[PDB]
Amino acid sequence: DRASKIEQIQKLAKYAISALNYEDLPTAKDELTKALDLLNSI
Amino acid sequence: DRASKIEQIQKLAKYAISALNYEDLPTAKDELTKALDLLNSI
Amino acid sequence: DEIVNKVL
Amino acid sequence: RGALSSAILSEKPNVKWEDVAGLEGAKEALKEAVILPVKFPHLFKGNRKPTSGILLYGPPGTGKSYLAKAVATEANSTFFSVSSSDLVSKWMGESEKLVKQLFAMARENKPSIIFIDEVDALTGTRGEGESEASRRIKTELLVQMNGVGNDSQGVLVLGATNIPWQLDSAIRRRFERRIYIPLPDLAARTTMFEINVGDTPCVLTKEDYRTLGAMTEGYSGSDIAVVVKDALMQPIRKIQSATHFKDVSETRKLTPCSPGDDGAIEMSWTDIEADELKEPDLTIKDFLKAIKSTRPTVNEDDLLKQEQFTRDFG
Amino acid sequence: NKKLRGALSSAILSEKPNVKWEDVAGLEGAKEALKEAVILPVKFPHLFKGNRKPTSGILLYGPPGTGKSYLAKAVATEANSTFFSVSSSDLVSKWMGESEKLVKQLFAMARENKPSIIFIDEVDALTGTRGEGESEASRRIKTELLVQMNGVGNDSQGVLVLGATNIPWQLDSAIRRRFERRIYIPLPDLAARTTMFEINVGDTPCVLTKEDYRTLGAMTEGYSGSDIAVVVKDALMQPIRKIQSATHFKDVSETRKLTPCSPGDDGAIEMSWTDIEADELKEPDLTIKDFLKAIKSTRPTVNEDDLLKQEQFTRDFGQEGN
Amino acid sequence: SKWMGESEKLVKQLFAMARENKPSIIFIDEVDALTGTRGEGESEASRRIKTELLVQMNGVGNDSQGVLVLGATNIPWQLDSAIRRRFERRIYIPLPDLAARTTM
Ligand SMILES: Nc1ncnc2c1ncn2[C@@H]1O[C@H](COP(=O)(O)OP(=O)(O)O)[C@@H](O)[C@H]1O
Ligand SMILES: Nc1ncnc2c1ncn2[C@@H]1O[C@H](COP(=O)(O)OP(=O)(O)O)[C@@H](O)[C@H]1O
Ligand code: BEF
Ligand code: BEF
Ligand SMILES: [Mg+2]
Ligand SMILES: [Mg+2]
Repeated sequence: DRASKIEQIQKLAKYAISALNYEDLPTAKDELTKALDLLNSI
Repeated sequence: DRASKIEQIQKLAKYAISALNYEDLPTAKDELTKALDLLNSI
Repeated sequence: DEIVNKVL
Repeated sequence: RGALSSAILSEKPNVKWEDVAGLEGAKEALKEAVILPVKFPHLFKGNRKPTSGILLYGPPGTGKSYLAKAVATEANSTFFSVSSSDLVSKWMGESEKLVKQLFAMARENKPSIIFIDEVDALTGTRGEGESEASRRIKTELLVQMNGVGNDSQGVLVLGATNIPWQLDSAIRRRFERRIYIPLPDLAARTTMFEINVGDTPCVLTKEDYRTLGAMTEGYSGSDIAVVVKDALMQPIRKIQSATHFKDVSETRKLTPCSPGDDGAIEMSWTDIEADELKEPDLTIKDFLKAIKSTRPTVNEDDLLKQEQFTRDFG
Repeated sequence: NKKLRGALSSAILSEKPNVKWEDVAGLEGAKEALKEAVILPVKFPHLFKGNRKPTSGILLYGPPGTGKSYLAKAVATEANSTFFSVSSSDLVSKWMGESEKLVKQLFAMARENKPSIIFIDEVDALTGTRGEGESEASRRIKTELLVQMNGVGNDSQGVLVLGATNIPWQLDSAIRRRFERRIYIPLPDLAARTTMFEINVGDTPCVLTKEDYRTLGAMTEGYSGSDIAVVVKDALMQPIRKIQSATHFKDVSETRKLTPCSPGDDGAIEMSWTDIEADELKEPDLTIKDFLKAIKSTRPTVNEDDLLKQEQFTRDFGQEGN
Repeated sequence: SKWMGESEKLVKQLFAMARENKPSIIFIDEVDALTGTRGEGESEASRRIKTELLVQMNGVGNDSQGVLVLGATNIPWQLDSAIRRRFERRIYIPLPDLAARTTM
């Protein structure tokens, strides 16, 4: 289960990166957050 | 700057990902943070 | 040489 | 002559009897049909004759051709791995002399075991087939496999198939021990993981291989050979995907590590010198990664028709 | 012997279709598997020793028009290996078991010229589950392909067998077994579609921005990469339609240059394109109503139950091409 | 054709004729009788003539430069989706209207 959460955190970070490639700060500040909160949920 | 700040977040969020590949939550929770704060600094 | 045809 | 003597192999694929996992009945029958006549030839006199035909059948990917390679290493015979490409011809009256030549050179080279692999492609029920290829091949082969008393050295005719119900009933008769090679159970799967990792440095224990063998029910031996293939690739993913290595320990040796660690320089594998790379160890998350990605091969109605044939003839 | 090599001399292709790994849009996973099965054994051959062997079969499947043959062209450019491209026209001969003697000769050539790649395009036309097929073509071409791929005395070292298909559920289970990484090439997502518009317009002068390509990529959900290649084809024809329907042109700005303008404008002469001199024409740049025009006219190609059987096969036997 | 895989070296050398004499036009009249969705058809005719037409129209080593492939049909819904893909402008010819009838 923890391995699954870690995979999801990494996915969200990858999606955030991909987002900044269009300067989309909105998406970014969000995914890079949904991710962080989850690394604390670990 | 900015064009770079936006580039350094990604640099961070990558390291963070790379870090979770050793389950290193410490580094992660940090880089994924130094990054986020900076996206607000934008 | 014995060649093959093909049917329906 | 010089057209069928491309059936003899000579490279001896080094598979020994302790590499097939499980299948003990099949090893038992193959030993008492291959090893034992040569080692104690005085026993087979009178009414006691050796076996002269063995059919292996099963679902796809379970061990048939591989066990034939094991026989090809361990037999000390002369081994003809003939197939339908090497017997059929344009000119009429060549697919008579070709089979006839095959068995005559098998009796040049006694003891002989002949491996007609996938016999359903030679022998196709002869109600729809063409004149030359289907009829004279299958009749001549039936004759020459009616050598019961004369073939006391030499020809043991193996054969493997995946569709054993599409086989002609006269040829179902000639193969006198139809053995069924099934999907493997727990001890065999654990044995196959322990074999296929080889001598690769891994942190795994007996309970780890036991765990994976418990995890993989439904897989054949091919599938476990490819999850070990993919899981052995997993270190090179953990070297290509690298931003940061680190020295450990014969002069300099660096391995991938997380961003910011004890001696964590920032670089790529490309930056690092020949050899002086420290290839990462094999975890259990590598195998769990591979087992998540790889998905089984046999479908559970193919097994119903296999069990059908086993219950009717096998 | 040499009659047969005289037949198969026309399969060793010799022109290197210039598609590079960035001309493919999307598909991280399929490029990743293909790189670590094609590029990496040649570039670092010391690694593959012991138990670590390279992959020897890769099946790509998907809906029509999503990238399969194109990604095979990318391999054909980047591989530095001999790239045989064979098909059903070149294996079915007329003559009692040449369709087995040809196959055996094919892999014998691809072992004498290792490292090699064999790309069997539309493998579902050779390999058809053998429950209804005819004796010769069915049992003998399928059987020689089986025995020749792994077999006993055969040694599939250093050959790779690709293969693409659109009907992956009509494939024989022994040949589903031989292809050991069934990767699925799907319809593109949002970022991929935006990338394909940016690629296919090329270096053509257009007034479009990133939010314009982003708009079109948001507009086209359901399209494969073929369809977006043809809406870019049609939208690149739109300046010609302007420059023919132009009663009236006008000079603007290297010596004289005229473009279509409405009746009665600043320097609006009345003429036809025919009246105007070689080169000294100025064609209206790609402006977003051209693309909206094309997207209104062009309609998807794949339906939405074909996708159900594709997702079926992916959930029962397949990888995920991302 | 009759002799076993002659019915696709015909397809191949048709398109090779049109490449030797480009700019060429190939007009396949009534295409729904060659190309029948391949889920019920027979092995040779179905998979091999349809498949060689597919691979030959775009394929890998094939170069459809300067050839044009027309085609007409009355049953356009019985057409295989790969061949619906290859025909890149499906135009619809309808029953006439007033000015057209007066012109005729
Ligand atoms: N009993 C087994 N022991 C070891 N490996 C096995 C066994 N069965 C299958 N395998 C693995 O699967 C591979 C495929 O075996 P193969 O001969 O192709 O099976 P078959 O002919 O029944 O389909 C073997 O070469 C090996 O990689
Ligand atoms: N993923 C893609 N990225 C870039 N171009 C693509 C992609 N998919 C399709 N195309 C374009 O669409 C055409 C169709 O690709 P093609 O290889 O023929 O597809 P396939 O063989 O699956 O049907 C290609 O020539 C290319 O021009
Ligand atoms: F059982 Be295998 F596919 F020959
Ligand atoms: F090869 Be395509 F997907 F028609
Ligand atoms: Mg086998
Ligand atoms: Mg294609």
